[PDB]
Amino acid sequence: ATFEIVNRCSYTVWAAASKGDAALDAGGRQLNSGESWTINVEPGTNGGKIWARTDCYFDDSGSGICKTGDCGGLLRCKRFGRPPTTLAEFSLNQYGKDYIDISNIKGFNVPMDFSPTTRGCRGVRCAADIVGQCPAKLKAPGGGCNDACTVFQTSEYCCTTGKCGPTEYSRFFKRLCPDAFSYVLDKPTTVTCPGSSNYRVTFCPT
Repeated sequence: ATFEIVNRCSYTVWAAASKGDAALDAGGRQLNSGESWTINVEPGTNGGKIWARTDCYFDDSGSGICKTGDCGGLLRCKRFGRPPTTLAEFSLNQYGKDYIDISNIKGFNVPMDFSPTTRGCRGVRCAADIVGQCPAKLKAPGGGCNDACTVFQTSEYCCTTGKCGPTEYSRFFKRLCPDAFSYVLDKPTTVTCPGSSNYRVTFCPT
């Protein structure tokens, strides 16, 4: 499956793509404002994620640091990124169907549209100014808007026991982005697409 990753932000981002225990495609790449990076994701990939990283430095070996979304200091991500990260999430070819969503469960750093480029389903978007409106207690000094599990480490925010309800903090993300997951047991905003669809992830779509 092909994912076109487009940076419409006025600032550089370092795109990242991982399924948690391995890179997807090259795993990461710099995207200056306006640049597009097309990656190939193996059919059947379960639990893949694409995200933006901001304010990165990398040396000639591809090692360094990012202020949001850092994946163990690597340009080419093999693991998931450090919150806060707006997440494009997907599982492909699951009994004939693809499943996609956007999630704020690990916070928000960059606005994002996640849309199919092939027929049969709709896209999702979280493009509100979540960082500008972020509750004071959730603001990440390094940049972005942390989720409340990252900040407070409670069973209720992290849904540790598989029982948890919405919270003042989850309702903040949900009010600004109704079509993204705001907490672990949120009413699902997952979109079912035809198996083997292709996609585009656009940072700063508006």
